Amino acid sequence: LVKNKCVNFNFNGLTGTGVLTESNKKFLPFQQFGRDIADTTDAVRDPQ
Amino acid sequence: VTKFNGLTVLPPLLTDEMIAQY
Repeated sequence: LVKNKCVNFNFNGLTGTGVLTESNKKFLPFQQFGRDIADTTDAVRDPQ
Repeated sequence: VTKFNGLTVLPPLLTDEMIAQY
């Protein structure tokens, strides 16, 4: 995994495009990947 | 008074400080 650079990313099947940065927001223990009000992905947890 | 899928927003030519100055 490479962050801070515009890369093609895919985690378990999300298969999106974007640059990944370390995020302040905290997930729930079970919740895997977040989303925004516009149904666009905004935060993902690395499975590893 | 109170992400990108191709669409974008452009900043106004007169920013809020310049509009306040006007």
